[PDB]
Formats: sequence, structure tokens, C-alpha cells
Amino acid sequence: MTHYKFYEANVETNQVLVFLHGFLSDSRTYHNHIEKFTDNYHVITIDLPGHGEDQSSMDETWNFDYITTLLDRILDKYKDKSITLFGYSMGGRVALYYAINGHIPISNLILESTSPGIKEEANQLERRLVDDARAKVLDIAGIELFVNDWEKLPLFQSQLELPVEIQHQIRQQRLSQSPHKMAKALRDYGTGQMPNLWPRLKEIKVPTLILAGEYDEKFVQIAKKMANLIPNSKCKLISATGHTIHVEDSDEFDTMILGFLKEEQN
Repeated sequence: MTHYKFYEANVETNQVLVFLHGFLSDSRTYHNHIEKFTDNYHVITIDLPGHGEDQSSMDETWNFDYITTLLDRILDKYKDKSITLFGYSMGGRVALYYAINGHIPISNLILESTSPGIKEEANQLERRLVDDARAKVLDIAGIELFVNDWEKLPLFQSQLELPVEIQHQIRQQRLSQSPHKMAKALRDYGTGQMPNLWPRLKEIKVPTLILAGEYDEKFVQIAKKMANLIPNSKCKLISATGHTIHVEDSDEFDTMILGFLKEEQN
């Protein structure tokens, strides 16, 4: 209930494009994009556990297998369609996990500024500690103070250049998240908790589009590495954007998706 929205295509089509959002955000991030795709594609947006309109129980572990089941249940209603699964950042981690472990086969995969998790154990632990600390800060200091600090992360420096409306929308989307739920999201499916999917990338056989922002060096290096390992992948670097490409250059982002979707119609 409430955790996913289906937007009927303006035309008959067997194509369904499924959007997963990032941490501290929800499906509203795709708001201005939906109409660009419904022209030719059915669109689904899904709020992940703890985010936006999600109503996952606080008393269940929101690990990847839980999220996979969640997605299985939605996608089962469209299993006979050609499903393109799109994930941005946190949602891309879910989309990679799902491409590898999901129970409904997807047709195509799209990854924006994401990673298959952390390879080496000590780095996984480093990240767990940080996300665990962050979760504690959320449970205790609340959403506003967290977002204030989150806004200042180097990862998001390129956003400081966005039009004030856009920065407002992003800030509002973050502030509306429940801090206790954000904490649980971090503890249960933060990157530090995610299995290292690097050695399973070769299992992903579907056409895959990988997007990274040129200013976002870390995720560019990750995107290139992922592309090498996913056998039918295209990696596109988006000029003059950081991590959240779909917000910083929405049109180019849209053009890249539509063109990929165009190419893979077969």
C-alpha cells in the first residue's frame, strides 16, 4: 500500500520503467521526469523502506532480501511486460541487488551514480561505523540538523550551484523524511550492510546503462569499473554534473534514458 505509483503510458506499450530513488529522498525526485517517459512508457515509482510514503514495519529488518521481496511483489503484476529497472545511488544499490537476486526477470537495467557496494572487509566496516554513527545522530538530533550537515558533504558540492528552487525542493524532500526511519534505512541497508556485489556483476546479462556525473570522480571511477564487468553495459559520463545527475541536468538525463530505451526496444 501507498509505497508505489503507476503512471499509465499515453499509448499502448509493453514497456514499464521502474524508478528507485536515493537515500533521504523519495519518488518525488522523479516528478518532473514522469511525463517525459509516459509519452511512450508505463512508469512506476517505488518508495524504498523508510522513505517517502513507504509503510514498511519498523519491526522488520529492511535488508536486501526484504527489499527484494518487496520489489518481487510489485513487479510480479508486470512480469509479462519488459521491465526496465532504474536505480539512483541508494536505489541503484537496490537495483543491482535486484538484477542479480530478484525473482522477476528484468529486461534492462539503468544505474545512476551508484555502486555494487564495498569490496574489502575493512572498508565495509569503516562504512558501517559511519552509517551507524549517522543513524545515531538521526535518532537523537533529528532531521533538520542531519540535513544541514548532509547538504555540506563534498559528494553534494555541485548542488550549491543549482537554482535556488531546485535546492529548496531537494532540502524539502530531505526534511520531510522521518529521521527514525532514515536511521533504520542506514542500519539495515546502508552500503556497509550490503553484500559486495562486485563479483556478481558479470551475472547481469540484460542491457545496462550506467550514468555517472563528471564532477563526481568517485562514482565515475565506480561507473567505469561496473561497465567493465557487466557484459552488455554502456557507460555515459554526464558533463558538468555531480552525483544527482537527474536533478542537475534533467534534460540530458532524460535524453540518455529515452535513447537507451529506444535502442533496446528489441
